[PDB]
Amino acid sequence: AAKDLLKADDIKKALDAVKAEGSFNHKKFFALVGLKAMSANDVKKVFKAIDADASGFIEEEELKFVLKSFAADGRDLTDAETKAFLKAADKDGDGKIGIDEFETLVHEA
Ligand SMILES: [Ca+2]
Ligand SMILES: [Ca+2]
Repeated sequence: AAKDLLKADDIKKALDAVKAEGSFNHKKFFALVGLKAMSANDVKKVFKAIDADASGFIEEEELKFVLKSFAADGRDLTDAETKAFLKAADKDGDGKIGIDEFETLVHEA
């Protein structure tokens, strides 16, 4: 459901930059899409979407399908690509990326 909030071309540039099988980075991808500077409000709303299960948290499984809201079958993480997002979005090593953690990494991307 984040397709209406964004763009379009912004999703075609980030995915075209990481479509490879292991070329995803979390900083270059989100940096191109535009979430880096969207508005903390519409950002907490972007995360609310990343939370595919409704646990106010981004779990590793969501990280794999993190691009489903932008494309139902858009990017499909390769596993190693998921080990990058998790090791780049989790610092406390809790296995869960809350908002401040998510809106902090997405904005600093
Ligand atoms: Ca979750
Ligand atoms: Ca965390």
